Amino acid sequence: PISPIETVPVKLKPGMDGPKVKQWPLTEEKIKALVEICTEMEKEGKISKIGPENPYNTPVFAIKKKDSTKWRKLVDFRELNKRTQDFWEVQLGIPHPAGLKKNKSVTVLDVGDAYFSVPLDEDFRKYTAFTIPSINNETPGIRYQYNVLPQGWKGSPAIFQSSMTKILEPFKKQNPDIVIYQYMDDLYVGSDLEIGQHRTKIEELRQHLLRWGLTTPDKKHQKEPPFLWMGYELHPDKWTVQPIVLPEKDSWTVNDIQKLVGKLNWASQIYPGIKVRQLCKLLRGTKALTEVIPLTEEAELELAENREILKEPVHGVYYDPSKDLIAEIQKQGQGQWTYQIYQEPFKNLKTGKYARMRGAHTNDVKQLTEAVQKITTESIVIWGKTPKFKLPIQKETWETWWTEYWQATWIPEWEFVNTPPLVKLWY
Amino acid sequence: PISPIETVPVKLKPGMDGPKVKQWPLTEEKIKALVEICTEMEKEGKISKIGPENPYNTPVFAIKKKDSTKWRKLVDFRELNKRTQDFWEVQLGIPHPAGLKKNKSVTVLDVGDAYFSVPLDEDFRKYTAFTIPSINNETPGIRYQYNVLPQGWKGSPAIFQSSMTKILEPFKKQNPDIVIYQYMDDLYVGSDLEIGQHRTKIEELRQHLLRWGLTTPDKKHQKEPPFLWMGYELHPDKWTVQPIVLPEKDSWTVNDIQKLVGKLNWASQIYPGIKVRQLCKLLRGTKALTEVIPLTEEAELELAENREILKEPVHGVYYDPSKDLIAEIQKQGQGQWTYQIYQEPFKNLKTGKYARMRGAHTNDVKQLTEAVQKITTESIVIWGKTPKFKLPIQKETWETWWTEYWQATWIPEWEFVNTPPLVKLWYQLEKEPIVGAETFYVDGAANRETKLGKAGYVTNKGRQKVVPLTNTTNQKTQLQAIYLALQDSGLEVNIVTDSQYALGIIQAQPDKSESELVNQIIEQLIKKEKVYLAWVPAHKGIGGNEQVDKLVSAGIR
Ligand SMILES: C[C@H](Sc1nc(N)cc(Cl)n1)c1cc2ccoc2cn1
Repeated sequence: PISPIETVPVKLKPGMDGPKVKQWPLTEEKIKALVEICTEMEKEGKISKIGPENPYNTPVFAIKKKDSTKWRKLVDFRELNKRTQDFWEVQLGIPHPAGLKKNKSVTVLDVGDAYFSVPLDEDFRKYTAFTIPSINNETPGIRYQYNVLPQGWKGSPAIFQSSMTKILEPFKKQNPDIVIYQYMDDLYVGSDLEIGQHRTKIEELRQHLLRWGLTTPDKKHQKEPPFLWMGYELHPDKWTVQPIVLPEKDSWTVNDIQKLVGKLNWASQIYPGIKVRQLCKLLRGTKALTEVIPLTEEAELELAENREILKEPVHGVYYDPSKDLIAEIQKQGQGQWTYQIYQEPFKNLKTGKYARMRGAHTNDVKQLTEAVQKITTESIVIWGKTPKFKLPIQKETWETWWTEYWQATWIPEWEFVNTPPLVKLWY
Repeated sequence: PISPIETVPVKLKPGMDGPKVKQWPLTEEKIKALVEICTEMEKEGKISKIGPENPYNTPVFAIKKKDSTKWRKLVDFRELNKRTQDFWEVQLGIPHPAGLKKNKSVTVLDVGDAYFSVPLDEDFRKYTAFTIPSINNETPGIRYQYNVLPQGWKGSPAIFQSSMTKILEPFKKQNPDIVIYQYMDDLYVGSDLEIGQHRTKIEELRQHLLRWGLTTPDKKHQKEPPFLWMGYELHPDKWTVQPIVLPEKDSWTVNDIQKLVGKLNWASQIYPGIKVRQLCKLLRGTKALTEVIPLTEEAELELAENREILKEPVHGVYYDPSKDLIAEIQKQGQGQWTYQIYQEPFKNLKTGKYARMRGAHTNDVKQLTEAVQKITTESIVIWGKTPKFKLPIQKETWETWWTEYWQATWIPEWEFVNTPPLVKLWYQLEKEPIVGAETFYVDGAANRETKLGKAGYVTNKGRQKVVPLTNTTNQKTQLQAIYLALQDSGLEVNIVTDSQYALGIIQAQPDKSESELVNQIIEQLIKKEKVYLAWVPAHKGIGGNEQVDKLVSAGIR
């Protein structure tokens, strides 16, 4: 693509060596897709075969754009991004606008193909080695390394930052109230304009891109419009927090109140001010769980006042730019999933939900991967970083199926937890 | 020869210098042998004379070949291998026979003097310098360096297999129909051609290799299946494991049971039904290798069935890419699972078994799901696609377990298959309290310094027991208190606990555990008809909780 240029020299965080991550086994159809793709990138000089002298490895997979019959190459650079953090975080960090999260609309445009214009420091290429495995280990398996900026590495946006500024410049100057943000591979464009005017300004922005060789048909190539509206648009200013809900029954059994007292008790270590003293109501003695019970006056107040506190920002919690973001997801059933985002346990910076929404499919893994992308995306808009997920699933089942439904070009950190019987307390 | 192929550049680990180990004094006989050996190698290009301050040196030895016919030159590279860069792995896996397509003809050729037929990066040869000592270290000694891949060097396997891949590429391209597998010294060649056109194409290959520095057998091919590779016996038509033979002896030592268990595990990939549960139990407990272990009844029986299964030979068929894979899983003894994979009914491609516990507390549904994941993963590696499953579980049972379990669970396309024992949940906790059912507020305290804790309950019907315990954890008293409430309880019962720990275990419908208590609590739950479990915070004066907390904590707590 675009002309050469003195390759920006890169370097790993000393005391650390290149990645040596094993390649997860792939299905035949994904392997094939990959050799085609890699054979083409080779003919174009994007990558080159390498010998055994290279001891490095980063895994690769293959996803579908937006159901588009056109496979896309996905490289898991999580490890490399970690040993390169210095580079892309401090040395060439990219600023995150606080205004973006307040915009009426945000369109996500994929600008990854743009990275193949610039060459990568020759002394850093050995670290980008990946391997296309073969079925049943019948042959060694094709090995490669990049010659240009790879698409899943955080080093790529950092470096390309210089070009991107020149490209958007005219567009920025002519549209001072449109927020543009770049987060590895994607461009987030937001405006308070009316949908019609917004969609129109995105078209205008693509024309500018197009002149630098960045044909960017978004929503991940729309070749078949099912519920497809435009080009993949987010509406942040309408993202609302999910409160901790307290029942509102017409009858209160001992059991119902015991459960009420439990969720409240828990909601004390989070959301300061909560009280249930005047609420230990009739649950004094030894009654049958069945036995329905009346209602006190202090109670009505207790309950009413507590729910006021809850459903509100936990006073005292603030995002710390230095600490990692953690996301936890609970399986609620019937296509319902709840999640919280925090840096320090039970100090929620945000909570939410995600449902089948008159759609989705009977696959838990399916819904779960969709929830992770939704949550990661909101996280990128709001904070400028992805959270580390605590997934309620078996490591093996996840690793085997996630790529089957994944559509983003980034991959977040994830550890497999085992959900406590908390659930009842949604948050 | 020495292949004209380009060489692989290699370096020493960052910030390290070549090897320099002193040459220990050698006897005259060993010396003469080394000279006679090196001289010969020196005439074929393998090594070259050096000298002029090549600070590098690696110790050498010589030992009597088998039966003591000829000496062999042993080069101890331990010091060099450490200073040598790391390489990519030669094999991150091994083909499984069942993933092999059906071929008509197959022959194997071994590359003679493989390593010595491949040049070594010129800039690295200086580090492979070693010396032949003079009698009782008087004079200098002959000094050589390698021009090809040394026997025990860290990079020989990697560079050789990579050199061979490049040498083979051209030939492959001009022969799409020919399948070739590289395994160390050996080259496996197969095709669906006729023994005539096959051997023709074979010769064509030898020649291609010869034009590259690689010599191969003439009619010493060693081809002509059956081939014995990695414990398997491959035929162009089918496959099985090397012949298995069970000792049949009076007494068994630990060492004997291990070899036995190893053979059986290996046989279990084609021979269905193999069991080692009872045999593996005997190896439990640190026992000396030569210790005799009496076989128990179960063991005897299990060893018995195994002998039965092994008497008539069984073979596995090869893979047809145009057909589906069908995997069937049967439940054997508790925790033991076996499965078969085929494409045409009962012509098995591969066999297997799953038993792994996977945490204390679990149930047939969770185990069956875990077995399905192993098989799924395995299928992807071997055939690159998931198989359609046939499981001994009702669509209903599965549906009710998935929808109400906290963990996310998927499972590839499956069908029910009635092959007892069928899998089912053995009890269901009620979702709402049982009306007209006695409520048990159980609890349990325990003193940490003493270990004496009391487990008990209090009911809304006035009943209240409190038994003492010795050497128990705060957690056990809570599992002990629930055990009580279930004993002195009617078929229907509401139990209120303040133990999240207990709630988690029971709530997962476990039908087997490692805790002696949990297994009893399971028996009870099964005998019940309706059980409702609920939780409340400990020590918050909750209605009923404190009542029991009192006559449970009183006296160290
Ligand atoms: C090239 C041949 S294809 C082949 N097809 C058959 N139906 C039987 C045999 Cl014997 N070989 C081959 C042989 C081996 C041995 C181990 O892994 C291998 C991978 N491929």
